[PDB]
Amino acid sequence: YDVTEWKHVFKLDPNKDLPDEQLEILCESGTDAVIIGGSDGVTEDNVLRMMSKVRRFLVPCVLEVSAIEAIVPGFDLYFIPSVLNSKNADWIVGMHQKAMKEYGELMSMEEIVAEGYCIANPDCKAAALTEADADLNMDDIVAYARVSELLQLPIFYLEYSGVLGDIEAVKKTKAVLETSTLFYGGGIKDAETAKQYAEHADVIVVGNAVYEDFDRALKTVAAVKG
Amino acid sequence: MYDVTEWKHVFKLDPNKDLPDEQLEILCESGTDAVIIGGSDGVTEDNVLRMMSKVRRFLVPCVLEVSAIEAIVPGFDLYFIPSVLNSKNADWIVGMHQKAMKEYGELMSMEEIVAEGYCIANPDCKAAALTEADADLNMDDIVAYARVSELLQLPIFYLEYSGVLGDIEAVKKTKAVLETSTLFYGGGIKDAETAKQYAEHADVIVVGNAVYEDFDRALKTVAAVK
Ligand SMILES: CC(C)=CCC/C(C)=C/CC/C(C)=C/CSP(=O)(O)OP(=O)(O)O
Ligand SMILES: O=P(O)(O)OC[C@@H](O)CO
Repeated sequence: YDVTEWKHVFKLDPNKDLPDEQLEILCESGTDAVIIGGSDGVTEDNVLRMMSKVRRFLVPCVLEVSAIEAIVPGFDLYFIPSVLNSKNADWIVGMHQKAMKEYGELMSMEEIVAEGYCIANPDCKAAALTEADADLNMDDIVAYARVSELLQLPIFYLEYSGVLGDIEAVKKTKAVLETSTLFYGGGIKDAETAKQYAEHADVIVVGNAVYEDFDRALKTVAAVKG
Repeated sequence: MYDVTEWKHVFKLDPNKDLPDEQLEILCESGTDAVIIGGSDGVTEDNVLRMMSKVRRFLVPCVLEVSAIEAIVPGFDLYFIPSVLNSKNADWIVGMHQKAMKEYGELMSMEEIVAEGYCIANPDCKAAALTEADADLNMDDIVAYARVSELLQLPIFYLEYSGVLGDIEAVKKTKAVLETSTLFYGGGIKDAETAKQYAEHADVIVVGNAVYEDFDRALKTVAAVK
């Protein structure tokens, strides 16, 4: 696996229900990965059930860890978020230490990847939970980008949740990021918007839209790889 | 840049104290692999400066361990930016690094920087009060902090005990789990034999305050490790 060659990804939420016909269609759309997310309140049994539903298809299935209890074996990849702009140590390192203290063994039998998370949308569920200073200036965002690239993180995930983020903030971030792979998530609900950001981000993430209007989020893939 | 993986012994100097006579010189031509300018409480831009001009003339690498942004001085071969993995204050984990990237970005790109995973393991010292470190830890805690250090990609994991010698057994176990980063052990080393004993597991032993209390004896630690 190599994220430096991805262009598009779907982020599903084990918390919501998706008709299996649609789950099947996404896995076989041409996307580069299907990431199982879950901002919060995620249950182990929903992750497990999803993992078994997507394991058959060839696309790499990724687990985005957000709760120790939700760790489940069987995924091709494991992404460990590290919220860089959190005012709380638990979301940067703390929760990460409790996890290694508890599953340090199983955390050697998988390909794990650290993501430098930058939550730039101040009004979403994610920014409230992590006590993130999510209201940032272009120069704040770019500095976090820098940090991530200093700490050397395979990924810098610029996160804007349910809203489209500033295309300029994305263009610059990309400019400082020499080694990290920039992921952009936030408001991409169609081919038009997918194209705009894909031009600046290495990878664009499409989640919510999948639930809102499936038919049209499906076009984000062809829109950036067609 | 210089490769710390090839190092074994480093001397750590306090810019807020100066060595008598030709001592800085003997120390700089001793056989040490690097001379680190660090410092406690508050370091000053004036002290760092005076040190930097003094040590930069020798072939040995000189390093600035950036404890405070206000002491960021140009002229060093390397800058160690530490993240205190066990701190309760996000400032000490990433908050500083982002400040420096926001106020001194251009200076950053033109210097060779290295992130170091600090783990303050002595709950009774300046450093721990200063960083709000959850400094009371069993080998298990410490071992887990080192695995976070590696997930996070940090090239160095600094296990620090300050004024006291650390558990020889926490050193061997952390050395154990470290697959791809260098183990710096700092703490209470003031002689050849104690030096000899920690060099068995730590990749690098740091010798700090012992050069002020007993120069001639701190100096023997180099031979005792090579
Ligand atoms: C347990 C461990 C090793 C580390 C802790 C992991 C951390 C820091 C998790 C928080 C990451 C979050 C909430 C990301 C946004 S998910 P989303 O896009 O799904 O948000 P939404 O549900 O749509 O509101
Ligand atoms: O919520 P959206 O608008 O889909 O953005 C993707 C999101 O889930 C990234 O964390």
